[PDB]
Amino acid sequence: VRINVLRDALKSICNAQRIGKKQVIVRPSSKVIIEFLQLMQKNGYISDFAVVDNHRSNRIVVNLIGRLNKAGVISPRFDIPANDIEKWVVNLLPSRLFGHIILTTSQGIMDHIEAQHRQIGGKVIGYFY
Amino acid sequence: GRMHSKGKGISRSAIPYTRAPAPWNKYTPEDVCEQICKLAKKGTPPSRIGLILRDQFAIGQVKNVTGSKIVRILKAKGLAPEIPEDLYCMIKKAVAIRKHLERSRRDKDSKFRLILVESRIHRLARYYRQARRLPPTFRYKSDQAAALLA
Amino acid sequence: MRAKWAKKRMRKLKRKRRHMKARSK
Amino acid sequence: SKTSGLYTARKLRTVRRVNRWADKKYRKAHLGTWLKANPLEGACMARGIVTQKIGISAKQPNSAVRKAVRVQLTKNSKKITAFVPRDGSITYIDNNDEVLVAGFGRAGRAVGDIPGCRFKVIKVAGIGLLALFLRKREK
Amino acid sequence: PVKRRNNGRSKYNCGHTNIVRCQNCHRCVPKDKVIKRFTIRNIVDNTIADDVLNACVIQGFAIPKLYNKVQYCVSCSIHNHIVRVRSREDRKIRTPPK
Amino acid sequence: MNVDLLYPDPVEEQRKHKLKRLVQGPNSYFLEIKCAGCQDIVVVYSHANTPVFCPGCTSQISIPTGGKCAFTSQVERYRQ
Amino acid sequence: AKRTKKVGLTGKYGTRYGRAARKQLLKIETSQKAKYTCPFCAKDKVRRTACGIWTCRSCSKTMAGGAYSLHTEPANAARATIRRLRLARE
RNA sequence: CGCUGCUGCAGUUGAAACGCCCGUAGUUGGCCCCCCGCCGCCACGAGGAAACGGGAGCGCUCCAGGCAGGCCCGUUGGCCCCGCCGCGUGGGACCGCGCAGCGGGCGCGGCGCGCCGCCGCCGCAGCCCCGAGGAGAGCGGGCGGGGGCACCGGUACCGGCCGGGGACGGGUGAAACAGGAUGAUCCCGCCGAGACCGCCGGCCGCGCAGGCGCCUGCCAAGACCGCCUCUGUCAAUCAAGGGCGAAGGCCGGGGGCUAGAAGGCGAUCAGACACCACCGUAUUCCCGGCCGUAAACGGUGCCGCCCCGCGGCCGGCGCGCGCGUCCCGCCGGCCGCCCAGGGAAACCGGGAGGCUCCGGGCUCUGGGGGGAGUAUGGCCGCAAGGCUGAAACUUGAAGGCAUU
Repeated sequence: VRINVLRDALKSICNAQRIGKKQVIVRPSSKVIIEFLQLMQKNGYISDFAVVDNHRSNRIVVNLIGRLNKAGVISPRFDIPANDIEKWVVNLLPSRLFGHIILTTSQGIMDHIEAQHRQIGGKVIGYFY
Repeated sequence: GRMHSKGKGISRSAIPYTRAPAPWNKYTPEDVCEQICKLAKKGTPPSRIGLILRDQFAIGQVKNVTGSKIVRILKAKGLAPEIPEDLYCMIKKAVAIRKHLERSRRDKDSKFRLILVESRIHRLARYYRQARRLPPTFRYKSDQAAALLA
Repeated sequence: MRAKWAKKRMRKLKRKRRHMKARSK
Repeated sequence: SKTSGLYTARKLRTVRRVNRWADKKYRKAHLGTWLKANPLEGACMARGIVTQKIGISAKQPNSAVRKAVRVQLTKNSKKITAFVPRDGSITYIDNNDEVLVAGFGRAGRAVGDIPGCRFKVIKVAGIGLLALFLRKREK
Repeated sequence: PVKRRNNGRSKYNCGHTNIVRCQNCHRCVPKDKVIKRFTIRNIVDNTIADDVLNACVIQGFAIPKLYNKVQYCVSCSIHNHIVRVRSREDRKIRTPPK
Repeated sequence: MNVDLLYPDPVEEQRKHKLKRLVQGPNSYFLEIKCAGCQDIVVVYSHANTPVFCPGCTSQISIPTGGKCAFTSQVERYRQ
Repeated sequence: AKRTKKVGLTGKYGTRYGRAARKQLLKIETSQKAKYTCPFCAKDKVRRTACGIWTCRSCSKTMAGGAYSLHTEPANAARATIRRLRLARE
């Protein structure tokens, strides 16, 4: 069945970018999908996204700018200790300078840099580089 | 796909976006309720009440014209079926296959389609007792199923 | 069919080994 | 495929424990059949009295007569076949004169053209074989 | 490796087909893996066809045609040249020759 | 072609499956058929399968089919 | 409470009479002592008075039947023939 | 040594997807309510031996060391690590779960409440997310060698019988062994027996696989499609457990036309107890069971998502249009080619794509080649055998795909 809503969404975005499609549709819309995409929109990797209401799970029309290279999810979401974040960034992301790891925190869903500044860690939702 | 077969069909009914009564609607919510009660007294299964209200009457979705789904309206008036319609229809199918097998011992295919039907009955019944819908003691037995139908 | 003939030879020899154990025990 | 559920640690731990055995090396390290089978029985080397000096043929394509001694290990009364290394070294080893034998270096496998000799003599009558060859100590 | 995608037989949506006997070799081959060539030859030889018609007393008589379906196994077909070993590219060509 | 997924083409949508459209919706409509006997029109469902009876007549006026219902006697579709 | 694992009512014959005879008898003697449904009073009371003779305990009807089964398989086939052939004439 | 793979292995062909299906334990489950309690979770504290391992500072001549030292913080010897699955505090995104009506007055209850009782008491919007291109149930419509049972037709094969006619038939690659004036072969009529269902018959279809084609009924199904019908997560995958499973085999009944393991013959050959001819038993067929296996293959588990064009067929449905078994869609299935992409390549491309840029869930299997599927123990079967399954010991390759 559809265990991971976010994995299918980031796969359907990466496939669209490889084709070179500007806009794509995600069949199920979650609050955590919107938060992951919002982070990519505040990092410039995505463009405007609009959640249509079908009165069920809802759809998302996503605009793209070719900027995103890879978007994925870590499953199961493993809680990351604060001092473990850097070890994850040395394998998951290329370069300590670029990339983003999106982790759900008690404060809220945040990038690894934001979590490092607040000195707190949390379960990893996914990653976008 | 299908739980008991490798079939991938997607046929479904897609209810309308707007939860509005129809513009041609002249049936008050109480008026529709009377119709639901009337058909149930005649023994119409809950699914068939909706089809009659869709076709002879103009109620495409009873929930929109009234304030609730058909079984909830039936439950209030106390005329709801004791065993849910979905479980009841499955029990009837098992009774039909078991009756046909008492004249067809060599029918392995109908026995296979009896295992599938009775696995489905146990799984739906297990849900209905956990859902407090059915008495906790309710356990389907192949031998006594036929009398229980009435 | 050497591999099938090999399993035919093996079965024949295990049958014989069973007969010898049946003569004893 | 592998199982990736936050609560499936038990399965992964069981799968690793079960499939660890397929490698010959893990079995030859933990099963313990090797420890009982080995005439050295896990010792670095063993001591034992010479019983027979035997000329063992080399495996093809090599054609030669490797020189070896059959040794009954004092520790477990188990006769092994041990190559005596270097040239003319066999002359130093007499019969029944006691030899210290170590393995060849393939961890219990026969090495080189020599077949079935998993051991080689290192000390004859308390005198190192290599010393008797370099003529550092006499026999 | 796998020489042919069809696996040498036309079995699709099927786990078992009927068994046909190669006419020359009398072997059992599945229906999908069989040569199946249908031939309509006239009952008589074409050398003796006109003289049969002249001899025939019946006016407007038409020489009977013989309708038969010759099915053979791969061994009992390659040796009779009904099918020929083809080049790897030529093997792919599914169109009947001529 | 500047058409976007957010604003889908109106007549193109009806060529897609009802579930696969951007908003899931009914492909069925309620028609206002006119029964030959009564001047008053009768609301009917397009894909009706159950017997439907024209008011004032004892004959089923709907011939059930695989998809959209066919109408037995003379009727005026007057879709509404 | 499962007194014997394989032999059923054949435990009466102990170790004598062989295995093949005791297996056949298990099936034969289960049928002989079985209660069959009365063709007349539709109650499972029919029992075997004698070979070929079966009496309903409740119905009180005595019926001609197979030696160890109320109905033999040949006989059921014969009944179906006669019914079809009689219907063919009429 | 990503040759044990949590990171991070492989299973079309190299080692390896269980023959199939149901199914419990287990693991895994869409979306949804900000603000509440419990959980895990992350942060930070307490409190619990040092040594060790770090690590501040100090020149044992350096150094491994040591805790020294120098007129010096009250000179020092700080500080961390005791995974601590417990506890305290904060957060509350994620992660699971939450069944009751509340509120007022009596009421300050027997030092203030709270339970409990008590009145409708008149305050309260009092109470239902929804209806997944989840799943089940229904209705309608067609669909197909899907299944059981009964019925029945047709040749062919073989045996019998009447006639006719006359000498060789069979069989092969060439022969030969049988067959024949007791009239063979051949022709025709007729009859009996059992099997089997041609051509149509397929890049047709159905079924869970194994598999499935005479006629005429009878009985129960199933997928798919259509749908403004019902339910409301009932789901996914699955140890154990249940059912099914070609052929051959086995055990009882039958039945016995053909073919035909065995056996016997005639050839062949150097030999031939092989291939080929000939005869023929078990078997083949039915009923009630066992067995439990196949190159049970797509050598490719299952459920889910996206992905590139181009055609064919099958089933259902919708749209135009004169109007045609048109056309253009849609959905499900079976397929062919193939853009990327992948791969050691063959090839896959409805994946073997989206993967050293590696994480959707679940089960199973493999870890150099033998020894060896052997031994032994267990379980199962009447047996044959099935299933589970070594080690000692041996060896340096075995294997895949491609080029010449």
